[PDB]
Amino acid sequence: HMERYENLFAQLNDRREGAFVPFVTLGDPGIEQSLKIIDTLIDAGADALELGVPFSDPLADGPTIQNANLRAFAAGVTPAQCFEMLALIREKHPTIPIGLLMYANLVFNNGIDAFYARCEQVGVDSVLVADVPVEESAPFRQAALRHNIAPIFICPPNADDDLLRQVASYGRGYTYLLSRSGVTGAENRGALPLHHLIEKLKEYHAAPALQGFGISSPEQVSAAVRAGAAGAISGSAIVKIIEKNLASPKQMLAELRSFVSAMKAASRA
Amino acid sequence: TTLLNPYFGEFGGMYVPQILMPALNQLEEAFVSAQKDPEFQAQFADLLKNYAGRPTALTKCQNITAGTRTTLYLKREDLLHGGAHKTNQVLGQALLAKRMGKSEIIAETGAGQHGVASALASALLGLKCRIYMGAKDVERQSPNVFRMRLMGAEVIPVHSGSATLKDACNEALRDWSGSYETAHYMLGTAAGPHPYPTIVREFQRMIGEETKAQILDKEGRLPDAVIACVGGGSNAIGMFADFINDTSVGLIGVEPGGHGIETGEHGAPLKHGRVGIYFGMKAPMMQTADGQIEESYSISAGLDFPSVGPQHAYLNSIGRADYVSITDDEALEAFKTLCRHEGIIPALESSHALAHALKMMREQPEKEQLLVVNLSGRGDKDIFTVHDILKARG
Ligand SMILES: Cc1ncc(COP(=O)(O)O)c(CN[C@@H](CO)C(=O)O)c1O
Ligand SMILES: O=P(O)(O)OC[C@H](O)CO
Ligand SMILES: [Cl-]
Ligand SMILES: [Cl-]
Ligand SMILES: [Cs+]
Repeated sequence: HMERYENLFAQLNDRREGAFVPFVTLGDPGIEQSLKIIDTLIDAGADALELGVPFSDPLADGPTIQNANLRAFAAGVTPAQCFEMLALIREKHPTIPIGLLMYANLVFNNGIDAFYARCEQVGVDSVLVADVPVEESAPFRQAALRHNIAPIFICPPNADDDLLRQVASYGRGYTYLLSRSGVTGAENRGALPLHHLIEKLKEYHAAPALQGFGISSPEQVSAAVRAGAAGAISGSAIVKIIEKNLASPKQMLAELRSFVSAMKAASRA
Repeated sequence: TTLLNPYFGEFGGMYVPQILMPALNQLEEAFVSAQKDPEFQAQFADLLKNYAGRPTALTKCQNITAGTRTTLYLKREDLLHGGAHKTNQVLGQALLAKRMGKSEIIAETGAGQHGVASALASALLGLKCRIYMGAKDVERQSPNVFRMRLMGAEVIPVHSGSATLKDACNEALRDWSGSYETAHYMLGTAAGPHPYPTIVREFQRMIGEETKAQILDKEGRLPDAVIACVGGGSNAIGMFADFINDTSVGLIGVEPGGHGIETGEHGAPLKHGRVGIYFGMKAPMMQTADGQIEESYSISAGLDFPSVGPQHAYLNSIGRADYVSITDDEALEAFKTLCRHEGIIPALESSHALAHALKMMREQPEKEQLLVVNLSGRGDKDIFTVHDILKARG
């Protein structure tokens, strides 16, 4: 059991820093271009990664990520190829925490327990299953704990107390704090004084809280840390830069670098 | 925790994002409450009788069974307002929405039949209705789309994914996740996340209850078997429900065979698929070896769901109900046969159920058997499709 999340947060704490975590779809817009997009993200200052595996029916994603899956699907990407990518990424960056954004069927397809064994074999640190709520999570988190994978659980803005004590006790690595309602998109931002949620998450000894959904400006990364969160996740913002610069591979990485440099800078003491 | 069991054996569950769980737990409490409320039942019963046309007929088919020992009755859900059984449960679901204070209605549709029933229910009960439909379905169901729009509904084409029914199902749950505080998602079949399989069953169970009463009256006995086609399972579990504890009664569900099970181009996940997790439930599915959900195929646009209701998968596993398939050609022939000999134009969907009943009759013509077929819809929507088929040959 590596402790890549536990350590990153300890280090960031001693530097009174916040975490910035970009999301991308694996193989968007192609395996090789995706591999060097992730390399540009880590180099530009990303503290951790959340990576999506293309799925045919992403019922939790808005249009931006929906396009990313189809771009990836037009390239021949498979769950098998994605695991070869995850292995290469770990071989290049030993310390960065890598989390998977998964849809349930890809995990359940040929055995929940075999999917989490593969993640451990390739160096994946955490797995969030978008369509498995806490009430249905038992076989997933049990399989994840048996393979030293942290199960990530979404804490929505409408959460009551029983949920928060469940999320605090079942989850490891980090807690996904939803900014708003609905699905994925940089379009809709709009936090809901998460302050109190973050306090009882801390009161219930939950894993550090990362806020996600709608985070597209460095002022949001700053505000989130000040609210009590340990950092921010931003997905569609990254994916939109890729989508905009498809015919310009060298300028795509250039703006990708300048965006991560901005959000990461918004996170430090 | 829930008030009701979300599982039929290993099948079912509530596999939705965490944000949608309060919406589901709210829907379940409204349902359990409305089921104990006599003034809810009175209102429901009244819309079914005086607006929808219940009870529907149970028609005997002397002509089609001549020369054999089979007696065939048709449950005439084709005579229901809207032309299909879909109307039964949208009236109950729309009353559930108002009971929760909801103002808007979200719906998914493939053949357009559920979209039309959702629209008519919304027009009647003063609800603003928006309907999602794959862009490939919209182009192919311009009649039903126009009907939906005539009835005040917003038809939103979905270009995501493969632009068919499973993609409209995705867009409705996406919509619902942000709008659930004002809107109700009116799922169109006995599938999806709990409490929908339970709710859709209980709102379609008058089909079987009426059939039991009407057959005890006309024949003095229970049927040997009731036969229904299975897209998502709405009309089939509606017929099965009141008979599940009458263990002497056979329960036969017919999945679309497409061009043939051997050809891979079918829509029979219950018997020829693999259990997966999608649309908020654990159920058999049409999927790649990778776990990507693919499409069904059928000549019948209404049997295009890529999965099946979990209670059907459960009833299959304990051996209580049996599930067969019927190819496109078999359905077209049953379609032709009911037109010429009983003067009823069935839906291509229900033609699958009838085609299996004709097979039970024809393969063993001396078998004494009392059969009931659920005629889930009328076939006026399919005469164009049937025309182009037999124009391409003779
Ligand atoms: C007349 C008729 N009979 C049967 C079915 C199958 O639905 P069921 O298997 O859930 O009963 C349908 C499906 N119609 C659904 C599925 O596409 C719709 O959205 O329009 C139908 O239109
Ligand atoms: O796209 P976002 O920034 O709204 O967040 C969703 C991420 O892509 C996944 O966590
Ligand atoms: Cl009548
Ligand atoms: Cl006879
Ligand atoms: Cs089906």
